[PDB]
Amino acid sequence: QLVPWAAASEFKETPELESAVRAMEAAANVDPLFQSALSVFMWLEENGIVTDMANFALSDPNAHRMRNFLAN
Amino acid sequence: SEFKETPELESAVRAMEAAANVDPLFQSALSVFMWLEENGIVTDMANFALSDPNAHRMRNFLANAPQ
Repeated sequence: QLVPWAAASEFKETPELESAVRAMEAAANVDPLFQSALSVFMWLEENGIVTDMANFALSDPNAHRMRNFLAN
Repeated sequence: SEFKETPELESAVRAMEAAANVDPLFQSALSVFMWLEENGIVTDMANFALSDPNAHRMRNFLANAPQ
């Protein structure tokens, strides 16, 4: 289901990537919170902000600044 | 809120960790993924993404975050 998305993504095309995306879809099927996180995960990659967000999270380890941004 | 502790979760975490060990970019994505859940902002970020589908507003926030 998500293998074509993985193959076209910026992630390095490895057998581990392909098992990961499959496994994530299966986790999302049985847990809607994991599905919400998967949706964000894909949105970060599609918009090219994976490393930008990872770098931000280092500066905001408790999500304090992000949580206030999202709340407003 | 927290991920439901299903067998699928444990399988997904281990798969993601194995993909992250091979590819630093996937490790960055995994770190963000875990950071969202640890801090309880998964649904908040998912709702924001629905309203900012091209990440334009998120890009501006990240660009203006303190150095």
